[PDB]
Amino acid sequence: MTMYIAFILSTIFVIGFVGFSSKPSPIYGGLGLIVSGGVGCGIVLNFGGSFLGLMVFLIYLGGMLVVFGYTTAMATEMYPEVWVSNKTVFGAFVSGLMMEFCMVYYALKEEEVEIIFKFNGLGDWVIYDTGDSGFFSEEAMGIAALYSYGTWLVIVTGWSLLIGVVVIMEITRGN
Amino acid sequence: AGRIASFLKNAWAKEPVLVASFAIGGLAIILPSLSPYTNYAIRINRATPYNYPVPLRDDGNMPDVPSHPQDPQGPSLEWLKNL
Amino acid sequence: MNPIIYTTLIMTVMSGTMLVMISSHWLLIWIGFEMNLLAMIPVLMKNFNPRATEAATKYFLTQATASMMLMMAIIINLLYSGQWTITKMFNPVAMTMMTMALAMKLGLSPFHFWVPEVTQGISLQAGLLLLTWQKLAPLSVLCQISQSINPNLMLTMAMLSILIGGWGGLNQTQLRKIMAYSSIAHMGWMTAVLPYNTTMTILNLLIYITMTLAMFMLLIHSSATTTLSLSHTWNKMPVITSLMMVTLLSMGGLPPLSGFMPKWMIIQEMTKNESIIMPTLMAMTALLNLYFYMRLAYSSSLTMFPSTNNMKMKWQFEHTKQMKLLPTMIVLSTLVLPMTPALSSLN
Amino acid sequence: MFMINILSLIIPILLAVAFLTLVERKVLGYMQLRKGPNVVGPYGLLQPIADALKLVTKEPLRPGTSSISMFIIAPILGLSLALTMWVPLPMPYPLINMNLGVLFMLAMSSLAVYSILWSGWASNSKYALIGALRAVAQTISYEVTLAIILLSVLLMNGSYTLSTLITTQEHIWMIFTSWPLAMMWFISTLAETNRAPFDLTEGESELVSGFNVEYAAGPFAMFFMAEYANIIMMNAFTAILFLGASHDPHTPELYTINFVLKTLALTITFLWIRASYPRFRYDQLMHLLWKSFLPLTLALCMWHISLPIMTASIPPQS
Amino acid sequence: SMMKWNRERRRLQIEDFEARIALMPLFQAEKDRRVLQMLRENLEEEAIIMKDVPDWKVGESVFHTTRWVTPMMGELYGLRTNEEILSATYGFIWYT
Amino acid sequence: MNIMLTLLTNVTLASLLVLIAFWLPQLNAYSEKTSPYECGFDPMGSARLPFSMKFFLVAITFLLFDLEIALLLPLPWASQTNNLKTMLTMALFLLILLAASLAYEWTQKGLEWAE
Amino acid sequence: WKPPPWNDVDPPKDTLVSNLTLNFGPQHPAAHGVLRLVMELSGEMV
Amino acid sequence: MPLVYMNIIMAFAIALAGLLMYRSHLMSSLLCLEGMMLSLFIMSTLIILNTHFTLANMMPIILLVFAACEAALGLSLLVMVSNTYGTDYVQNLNLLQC
Amino acid sequence: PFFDVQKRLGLDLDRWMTIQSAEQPHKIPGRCHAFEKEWIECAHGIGGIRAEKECKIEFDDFVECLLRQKTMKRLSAIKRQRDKLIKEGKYTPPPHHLG
Amino acid sequence: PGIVELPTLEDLKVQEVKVSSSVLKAAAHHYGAQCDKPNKEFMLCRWEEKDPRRCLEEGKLVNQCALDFFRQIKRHCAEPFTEYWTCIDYSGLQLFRHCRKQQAKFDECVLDKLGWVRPDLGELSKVTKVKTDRPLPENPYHSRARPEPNPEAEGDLKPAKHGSRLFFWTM
Repeated sequence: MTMYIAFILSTIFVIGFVGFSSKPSPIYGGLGLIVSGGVGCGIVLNFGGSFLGLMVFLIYLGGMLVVFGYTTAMATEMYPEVWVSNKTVFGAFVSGLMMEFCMVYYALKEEEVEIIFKFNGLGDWVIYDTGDSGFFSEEAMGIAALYSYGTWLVIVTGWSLLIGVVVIMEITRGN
Repeated sequence: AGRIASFLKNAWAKEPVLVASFAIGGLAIILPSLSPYTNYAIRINRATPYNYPVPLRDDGNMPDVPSHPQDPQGPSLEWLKNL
Repeated sequence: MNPIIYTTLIMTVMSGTMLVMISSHWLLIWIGFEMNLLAMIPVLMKNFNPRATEAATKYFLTQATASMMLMMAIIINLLYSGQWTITKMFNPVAMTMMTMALAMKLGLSPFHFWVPEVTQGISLQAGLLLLTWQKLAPLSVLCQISQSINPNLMLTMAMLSILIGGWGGLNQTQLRKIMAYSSIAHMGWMTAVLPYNTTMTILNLLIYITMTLAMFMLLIHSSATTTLSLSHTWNKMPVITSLMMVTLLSMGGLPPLSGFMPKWMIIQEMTKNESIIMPTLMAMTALLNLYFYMRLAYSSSLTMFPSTNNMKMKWQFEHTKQMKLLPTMIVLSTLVLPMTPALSSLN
Repeated sequence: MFMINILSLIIPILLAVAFLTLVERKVLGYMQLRKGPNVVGPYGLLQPIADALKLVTKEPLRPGTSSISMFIIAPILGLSLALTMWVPLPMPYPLINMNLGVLFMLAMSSLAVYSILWSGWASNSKYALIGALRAVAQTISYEVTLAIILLSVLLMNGSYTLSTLITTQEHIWMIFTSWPLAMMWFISTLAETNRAPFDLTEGESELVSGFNVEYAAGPFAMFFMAEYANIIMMNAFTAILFLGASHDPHTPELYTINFVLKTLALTITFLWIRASYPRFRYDQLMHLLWKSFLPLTLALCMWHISLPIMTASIPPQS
Repeated sequence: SMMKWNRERRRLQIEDFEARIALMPLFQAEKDRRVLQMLRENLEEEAIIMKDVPDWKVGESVFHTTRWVTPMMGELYGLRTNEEILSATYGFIWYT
Repeated sequence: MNIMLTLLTNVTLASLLVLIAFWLPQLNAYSEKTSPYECGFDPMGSARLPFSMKFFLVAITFLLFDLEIALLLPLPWASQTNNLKTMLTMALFLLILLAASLAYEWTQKGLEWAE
Repeated sequence: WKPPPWNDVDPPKDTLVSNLTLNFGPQHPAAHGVLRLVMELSGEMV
Repeated sequence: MPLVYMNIIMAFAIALAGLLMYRSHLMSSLLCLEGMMLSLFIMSTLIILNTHFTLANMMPIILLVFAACEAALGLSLLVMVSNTYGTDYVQNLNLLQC
Repeated sequence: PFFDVQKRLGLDLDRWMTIQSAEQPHKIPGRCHAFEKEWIECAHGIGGIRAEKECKIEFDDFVECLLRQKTMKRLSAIKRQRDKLIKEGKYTPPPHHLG
Repeated sequence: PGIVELPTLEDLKVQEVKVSSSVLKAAAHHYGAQCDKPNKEFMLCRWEEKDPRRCLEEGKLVNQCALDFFRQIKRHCAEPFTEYWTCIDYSGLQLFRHCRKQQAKFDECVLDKLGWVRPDLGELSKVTKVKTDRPLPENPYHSRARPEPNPEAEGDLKPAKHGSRLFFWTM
């Protein structure tokens, strides 16, 4: 029901993660990461953040498009594989899906799982805070302070991007 | 002139898009410091109230702080109304 | 590579290391790590051989895995504490995860198979850079957070580094591989002394840095990469091999040479911390390092080897590369023992 | 009746897309001294229905080398996103009054390329793969300038909400303030919609049919649906951005009429340029942007970054 | 033209913001009364609900300090109906 | 409430149209009909072998270029701060560094396609 | 395990090129429908 | 220690496991790496949005910033392994073993 | 920091983002500003080794405010017991708790 | 461990002023002008005590003054205020921009019927000084006793006794 929403979207996130973590053909892995990123943007949206989710959306679609363009160019084969073609990728997909199935099973009944960290799974609506943002979204003023407060971050990120172009040039020079 | 003027003219001849982009960039870099309205902009951003002007306890002395919004003493933004 | 581009890439590597060693925010330390990783790959790819591509790859994916792991640790720490400051980890899982997250960067644990591979594949100069400069940053982070380490994990890491490095060095004739294993052993020594007194870690790191610099630039000036080629240097140029063997005796840590001073001081520290089995274990297993050090020294200077006739022309022509700071480096590499108490300057 | 609104934003849009084909085949034909479709009923007003009927009763063959799953999921993706990106448009009152409508539409426009991508790859053809890669290059090149130009233009808006554009252009069209960018923006709208003179993904002269070459009957008609809905939506977005229109709060029908007329004019200019140019050659449309559009749009981005500050004209965010 | 219009819009936004400022104290008073009333209702419900429990002394604070904490939205609407929690938590995020 | 109801409406309408397109027309399929189209004659045989893309450098730097727009996009909210001097300097810093990156690529072949 | 080359470069491997070869030929609108242009091309550069 | 955090952490765990296991290709491992990055972004965004750490919302943006840079460098490495190797598989990348 | 150049030059590069109680834009308070402020002001200059023993309940309150399940466990067991006993008719919710 | 003290339902039984948001927005400026004392006192109590469980009486008094203001505007200028707030309510964003004539009628009505003038631009956003008579909370955060600072390091420095004292190194 609409009670959880974030729970179901997190399960789709994990399923998309299993899809590309099973080492399928890189196009299919790209598709799996695409659905995972879309539902993750949905989670971030449902958790009171709009700019961050759409930024994940746009940036990851750009990156995954370039991954596709390289995949069918460089990292392809005469016989592309599917999630059911090979027994190894099928085994990885099966392991991931049944695993997350039993994790969420142990999660949503007991709701007190200890695994790694104590996970009291009552509901994500609970942890929300009663607050007032006035006439400014908190996330907007947050990422808008990069040009006013985080000048050092501006400098380091710009320098890293420029030198990243430089290295993308040098690595791909080929004598 | 001479070499510099010839180079400018040849760049206008060959690659006008680069000339236009560089001119626009240089203008947008160096004008904002010279233009006097920049400070005005800052003041406007300071004028816009997002949070409540939380009142302070009147323990006497301070004359400047108004005791009522209509009171004359205190900051005013008639300049923004006129401008 | 255009020389200006190489200079900029080196400056970016150094700036990433400096950002690691000067920032308090965790994100900034990771940014320094990222800049270091980003600028390191082209330096390896400078010579552009398939060996370089292989090594640069194996370098990349290991470092990327370690850095992503480091983010998992930072994010867990922030979730459980709400702080980005580099003080200590407030979640045991986060720190017992970052310990190996910062370990693959050093290459001491079973997360070490990448080190000999990258060392052998890439050129000798970039190998010097990788084995000397690329270890100050993760070691600096470990020094800052040493207050809240699980000593069992760190000591096990150090022991495995020492043991496998010393053993693997016994079975390679390529100089790059046995230097990688020696670097693993020295990583084990410093990481073992890390939890008790970080000043001794800094002292050992400095001694190792200068001494590996001296060793590697001697190798470059000899233009040797295999044991036979280095052995052949005696006919062309004997003083290089003469300094080679002394620097190798320092590699093994035989006193009164400089290399003893860390090995000595470390042993003095942990025995103050009621640790007795561990120092004895390391002292005995450093002999595996010493064995291939003496094997290299034997077939470099102590026994002159069959040379090649064309070296008659090689003697005819002198060197051109200056190899700056080399004569000073040898001096701090062999005789600084009488000035041992100067380690208090680090503290 | 929210369902009523949703259906009223789909069926009329599909009908408009259908009649877009007829108005194209008529306007184009009249450019070329022809008459265009004229036989079916009066003035060809039944051609869209006729070929709509054909394309959904003609046999939809599936190639033996295809990848079934993506071959089917691509048309659904294309049409679903083409229809979805109509919901945040501030037609008098937007159906979905989102705070980040511009970013949302950018995201879905970037997603729409994946329909082309998967359809081209799954079809297992030389021509289809060629067209898919040309689409890759075209949309990345033009997406960079799309994002930069959108930022530059919206710097005077104050936020990314589409409705405030109407408030922004209360007294003057935005094109009088950013006419250079507008030109570039228009070209980008020509290329992202994969239309002329950048319609190299299809490339009828050199790629037979591009990524639609193995797409027959219903799926082909559906990809055409996505393409033409994207054409009309892009022209609508351009009209909303630059050519603002008066909006009486009491009679939104006036703004509806003005907005619809502006979208119609922009679409007519699309067909106009489609019938008045040769076709670009792959790298050129890349070398057009990475060497002429990108520097100019960067310079204009700095100019519009500085402009509110130097004149004390920073727009409000609320 | 854009300069003049944007300056006028800035003045209008200042006017609207000062109106919101003038009105905020009533909203603050009403909001604090509503949250206190809701907490009281939850405490009274907890008194009856936690009776046969081994040891669930009601109205107990979690933080060792006595300064009030902005109550989490779960402990403000835990016993409320489904529509109440849906509208309270995913209300502004879902209103488009 | 509204956005996923919308998205669902579009996806089910599309899947339906696909269903009527694929089940109604009474297809008759044979092997040569679904044979790959290669301008008539039978294809040489490939359609999945590596297809060289010479803008690989251009394609990858698109990733960095589109990445920077993430830093760039907070500008409409960044202009409305009390430190306009620092904001202007940093925005011009980003734009100048992007210009420098593009110029470095342009001069060092870069944007020019491989042959 | 033969020792690495003296120049530390592996010899350049054999050719691995798989350039496309499509029938720019019949039924193609550009090829007039009665041409069969078999073009050995790498990507787009013929 | 709430629930959504469990799902994102578990997703990161499977992505870490997937990265640390190769089957044939180099692109798939890189995709698994960017999935790890995605999980990191979602987790950090959840944390800072929940805690109202307004000044820290730039942190996921910087995460993505360096994310794309690493992805680019890795796929350029794959370009070179393809140029010198024809393909991208890792099991044939063995020339450095001796 | 290892080599704290920031204090030497008196230049702020990352200290503004280190803690939640710093000067946020538009004076937006953090969710747990009060607890973080109390904990930080507690163990300042006292020593990072004395902080654990001395400023313990302050940090415990802060970490609770961050994660909140000495409070959310309370809620979970409250809801569990309510749904348990309501099933067989021991308790019925009051009208204001369902409308 | 402790008591979450909550005032009983009787204290927070205010008269609960009932006007819609549009009605409130219509009378925003005049209300802020002629009701500033209760709002300011209540908010200073809220910010100082940092405990809404304590300043409930100011929350009562602000509502009383707001109801008095609305009763006055009902008694003197009902018709112009009704038309003005309806015209404000029509707008989706409740902008004052479209509704200026009705604003003029309302302003002149309250000016010549209740002696009111709308605050000028920015007047309603100036920090005010209140003359509240409550004491200043000594420990608003209820902070416990701070740990004693570490023993301060002081004293003249002399050379290290017998040098380094590190093994055989005498000096």
